[PDB]
Amino acid sequence: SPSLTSETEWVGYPFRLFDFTACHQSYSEMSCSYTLALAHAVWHHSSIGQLSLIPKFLTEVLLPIVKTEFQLLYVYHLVGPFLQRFQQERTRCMIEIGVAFYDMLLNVDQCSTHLNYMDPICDFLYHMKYMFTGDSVKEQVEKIICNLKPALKLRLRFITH
Amino acid sequence: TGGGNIVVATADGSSASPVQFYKVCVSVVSEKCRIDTEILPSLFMRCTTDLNRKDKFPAITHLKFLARDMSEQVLLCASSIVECWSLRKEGLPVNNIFQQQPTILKWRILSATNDLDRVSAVALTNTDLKVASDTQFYPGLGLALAFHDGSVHIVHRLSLQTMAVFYSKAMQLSWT
Amino acid sequence: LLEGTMNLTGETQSLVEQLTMVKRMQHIPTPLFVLEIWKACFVGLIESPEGTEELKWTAFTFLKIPQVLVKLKKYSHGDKDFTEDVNCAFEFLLKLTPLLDKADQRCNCDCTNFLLQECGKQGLLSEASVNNLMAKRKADREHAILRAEPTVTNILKTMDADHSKSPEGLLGVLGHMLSGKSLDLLLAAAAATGKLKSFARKFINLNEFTTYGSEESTKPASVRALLFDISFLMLCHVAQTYGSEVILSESRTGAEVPFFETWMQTCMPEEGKILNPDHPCFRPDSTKVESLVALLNNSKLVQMKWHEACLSISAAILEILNAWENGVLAFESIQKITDNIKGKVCSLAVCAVAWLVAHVRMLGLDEREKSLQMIRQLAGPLFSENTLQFYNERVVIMNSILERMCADVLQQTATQIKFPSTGVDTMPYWNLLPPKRPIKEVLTDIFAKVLEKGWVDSRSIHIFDTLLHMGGVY
Repeated sequence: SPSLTSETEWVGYPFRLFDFTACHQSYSEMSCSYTLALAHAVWHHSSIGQLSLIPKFLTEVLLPIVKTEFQLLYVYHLVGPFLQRFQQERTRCMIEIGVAFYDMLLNVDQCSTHLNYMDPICDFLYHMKYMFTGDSVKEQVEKIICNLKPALKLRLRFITH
Repeated sequence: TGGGNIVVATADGSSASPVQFYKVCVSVVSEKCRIDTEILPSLFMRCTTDLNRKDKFPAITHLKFLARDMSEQVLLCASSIVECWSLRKEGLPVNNIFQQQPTILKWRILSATNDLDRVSAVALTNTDLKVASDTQFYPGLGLALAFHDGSVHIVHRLSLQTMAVFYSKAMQLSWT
Repeated sequence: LLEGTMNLTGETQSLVEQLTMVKRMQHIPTPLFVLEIWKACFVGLIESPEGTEELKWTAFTFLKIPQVLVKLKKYSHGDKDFTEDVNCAFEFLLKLTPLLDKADQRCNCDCTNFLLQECGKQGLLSEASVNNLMAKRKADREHAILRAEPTVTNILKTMDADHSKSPEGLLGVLGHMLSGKSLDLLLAAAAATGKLKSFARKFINLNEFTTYGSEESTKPASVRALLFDISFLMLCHVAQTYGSEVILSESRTGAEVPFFETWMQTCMPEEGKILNPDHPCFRPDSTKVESLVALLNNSKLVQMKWHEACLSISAAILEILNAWENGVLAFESIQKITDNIKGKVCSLAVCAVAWLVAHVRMLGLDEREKSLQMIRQLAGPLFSENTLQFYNERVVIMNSILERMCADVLQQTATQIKFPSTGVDTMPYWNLLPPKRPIKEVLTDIFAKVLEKGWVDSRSIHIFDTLLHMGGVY
């Protein structure tokens, strides 16, 4: 949440920034990358019961603080590459992480001039569906997917099947 | 070479003058080798001393089984100047230091001139030296060299004058 | 980074070709282009250098500034002529804090030095409203003994280029004595290519001109001789620093003949050892042994005259023939060497190195020149005699570093020297090639890493240069 209103930055390109192995050089190692790395490490090392705190965390804190998209990709990198642990043991929460994903999507959709990066989040959601949630949340997630932008709706139409 | 050993030395050509002579021995013990790196006295082709030009840059530098009596350095620019050196050992004149192992090795020049040729063939299954083979005309230590322009002027060392050419890539000497 | 690592000096007009090549032979959007160029400037002087190169590194970084100046002058025209593109570029670059923290941790003062170089560039480049940018930068590093070298160097570079502006003689030796006290930072600043070639030319001309004639004032003549010796030592050190550049700046044009013998056969990335007996052995019978005996038993110092330097080859011949080749003198050779190891004599080291190389080109079974070089590197000339130099301290450092840079084959194939350098870090750039390993490692040691890396790995650049000029392009 540095500025988030006028301009975060023009270097706010999420992919190149959030990428690792850039630390190999004395540059391109912005603090956020280090924070993401440490979070990934502690979450890959405390993946037994410590994940139980992330749902309430994201609900209270992380929901009403996001207007742009790079925050969304950031939190995605944080909690995204862990759904296998929930599918294995904590199936009770993976639905919550999913509806959280969709909430972030609707939030970034409602306050935005235009979306530029449909494809990444699109096939990310596609992977999430085909690999982790299957066909359960359909009836519930419909009540969220109905009232989105027309472009985003026609783009994600194929989730109904 | 003379003794039952192997030696070798050349780096780039006439541009510089390095020759890393390696006196090597391999027979040391079963299933092992201890190749030595004895530095024999280095040398080069004095041809570069000409103030006219220095572009020689040889590209063949062939040798023979008698490692004392040849040096195939030759001007090989677009150039032609054959050379020949020896290993005539001699002591140094230690004098002028006062009122009145000295054995050392310093190479000697044998024959060199300006010519017009690009590719060599072979140096010499030749005969032995130290014999006044004047009446002998067979290819005893016969040396050949190819001329770029058609016919071949093969002529042995130390004379370089001419031989039978019978007027009308790379090559080599077939045999004697 | 490659260009800043190979040819920093010898810059007659390379920047023009560099600019035209990086402009035409590329597809670089101006914002991303300037971002990348400034990143390339900033990433240097961190990983590779630890000594003299660091000064050369920062010199190259601050010489990249007139490059982008000529760019702004001639790259664009009537279409956003560097008004705010570079502004927003530097703004975005300011978000790259870790580079700034790394620079700060490196120099321990790189924040102040960075602010200083920024406002200096503003003093030369556009400074319409970038004071706000400077302020934002200062705000961007809020949380986060005697003299910093970058500031003082870039400051005194102007005063060194404009030292006296007096092309004359009969002055004091204090002008060069002050520079002899300081490090090679003077030459590093001179490497700005603005005066480098001109300074070298003027210096060579003054040397060729100040032959101090033939006088009778022993004190002043000896002072001028020592000054000339220190000047020649500094010239040889500046040469050994870069090599081809000094010879080019000294042998480009002009109808004359300066002392090219000690400048073309002293030390370079070329052996020329076996050639030393042939060409530099011009020893006419006229005073061939007179000057030899004079230099041998001088301890002969009536008038200042140093020309036997180009003729000390015969003296070295006699020395090597009488020391142990004949055994006519057991330790008198050491006495003659100590006499030749006296102050204001540095050209003798050149002849010693050349003949050590020539003896390496021999059977190497005697290694008498090895002992000679060892004695030369010893503490013999420890101000024992009346050395009328007053600057031997720095002169000894120049002699030691010159001895060290060459004769590497002797420094490796024989016993180690007694460490006459007493420095901080010798030249890091070297062979660095594992001997008992094949060539099938260039991809596994360099190409593999640099693929995952983000730069050309400046360290391995020299290694690749050696591999290239060693093997075949095919």
